[PDB]
Amino acid sequence: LAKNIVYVAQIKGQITSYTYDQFDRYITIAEQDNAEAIIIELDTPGGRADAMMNIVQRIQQSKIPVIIYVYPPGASAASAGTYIALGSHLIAMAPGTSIGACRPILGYSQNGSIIEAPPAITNYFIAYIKSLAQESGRNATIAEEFITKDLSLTPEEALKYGVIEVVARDINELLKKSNGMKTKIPVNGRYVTLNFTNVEVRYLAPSFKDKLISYITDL
Amino acid sequence: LAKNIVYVAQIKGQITSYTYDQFDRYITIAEQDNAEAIIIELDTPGGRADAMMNIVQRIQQSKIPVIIYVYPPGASAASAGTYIALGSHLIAMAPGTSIGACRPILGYSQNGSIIEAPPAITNYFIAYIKSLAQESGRNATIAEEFITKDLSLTPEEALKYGVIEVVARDINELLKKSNGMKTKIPVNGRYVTLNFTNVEVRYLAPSFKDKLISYITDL
Amino acid sequence: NVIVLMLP
Ligand SMILES: [Cl-]
Repeated sequence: LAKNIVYVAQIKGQITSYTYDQFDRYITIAEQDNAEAIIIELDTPGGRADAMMNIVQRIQQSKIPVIIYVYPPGASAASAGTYIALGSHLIAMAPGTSIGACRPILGYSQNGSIIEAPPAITNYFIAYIKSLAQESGRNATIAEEFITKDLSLTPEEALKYGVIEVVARDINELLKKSNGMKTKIPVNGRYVTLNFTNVEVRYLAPSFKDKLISYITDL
Repeated sequence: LAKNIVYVAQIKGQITSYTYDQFDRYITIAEQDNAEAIIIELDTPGGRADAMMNIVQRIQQSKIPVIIYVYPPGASAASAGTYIALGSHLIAMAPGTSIGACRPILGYSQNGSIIEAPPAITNYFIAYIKSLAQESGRNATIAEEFITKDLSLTPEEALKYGVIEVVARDINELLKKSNGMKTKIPVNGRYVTLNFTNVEVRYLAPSFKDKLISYITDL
Repeated sequence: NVIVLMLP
């Protein structure tokens, strides 16, 4: 009961209804355990708007800070993952990762051709991404460009442009660097200073169902 | 005189990429065997827009008639399933089935809440559903109300309002009533008259992949 | 490339 605990979970693949369930399960565990924070190792190439928005909401309502960590090297928080990142308490990126490319689409044709959205729905997602960025005090100009210019950024760029808060090679470096940082959004109405000194790190294993469903969506 | 081959497949659940794959698989089989028609027993609460549009497109390119049959009693062709129906060569409904209810949403939220579709999306689907209805000679006025009023219809209502062509209790009655009917859209440029005198009914089983995905879904 | 739509 007098411990400082950080949970670490892993989220990989397309952001779908089932990804929501994962976020909710992992965050719920950390809440009920009174965790100082939960770190989510995120690697997503794309996903659905509705699940994305539900995840952002769940993060907004989280009773503990949610740290989105684009990890491992080569991971991306592209498309829906970028919104999830921008909607969270702190963003970290591992060397060799990517953030951005958030243009909304209606989806994919038989060809594999891109089915673009009506111009006005592009403007809707622009408003939404700008909102997330300004609510978390992050660069809404660059965030807008994730859509309008299909802009994608490396860790160092994302940092320099004030889109993320941390560049870190692993969990331990993440903890060391983010220690003492204020969350970019509130936790239960208050901005919170992260206390990662003397912390116990607990890894949450993805379940059989997580790995299987991810693998199936993969193909 | 001649022996006419009719294929019958089942397509159930949310409309997704795997559903497109089912439509493509079952239609290809019927095409290669020079079928008179493929009947699809459709039961769907909704699904994804891009897959729906890909399915409508696959049906347009079909070298044989595709009959959408809302079956069994209690089934519906709601939301995305309505567009598939309207995009097909003939629509049948079993007693006690539903069609319509197509008001687009961005999706559902955590607590029963519904994320609203921006007006552009709404207008975009109004134009699309009206178009499908116009192209197939079906009631475009009523088709719009599937969206603007979330209108849902019984089979008897659907026929009376000129949205569908046939009310039938089983495959037997369907062939009997639809025999001699002209398709509502062309097959390769011409409007085919359906010949169901001397018919061999062939049922297509879902594949291993089909069954696995749906069993996961049933949990 | 966020995919936008479903329907009820
Ligand atoms: Cl504090």
